[PDB]
Amino acid sequence: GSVTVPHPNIEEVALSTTGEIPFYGKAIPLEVIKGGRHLIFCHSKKKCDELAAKLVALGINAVAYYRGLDVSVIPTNGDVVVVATDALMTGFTGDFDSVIDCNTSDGKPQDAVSRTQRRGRTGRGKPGIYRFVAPGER
Repeated sequence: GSVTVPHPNIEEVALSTTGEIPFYGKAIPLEVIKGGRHLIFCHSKKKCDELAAKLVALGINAVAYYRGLDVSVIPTNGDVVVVATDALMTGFTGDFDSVIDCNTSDGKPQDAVSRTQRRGRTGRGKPGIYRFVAPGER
């Protein structure tokens, strides 16, 4: 079927029930988004609002970017984690320590290029890391 391009520069990880920020059946350990800058990919705008504001309460500076959103994400305040869907349109991304994604759009499993395009975020200068909720389909 579709063959996504490889990319060993990024380490792949499997989200698990470990952390304080509850996610799609997984618990994101702040160690993946706290301690620096991270980009979280979400499939729902309502969650981007709580997920980002919630991080501010956890101790992380988080922002949500989606259709109809205001420029708020700022990579110049210590440690900021950007949680957005396909609205950031990269441009200045790439410099992230890791990318936490749900690997499923609209509740359905993403498509081959989705991770190909989404994975391209961590690994600009060093080995990026990618943590996803679901591994794939079967």
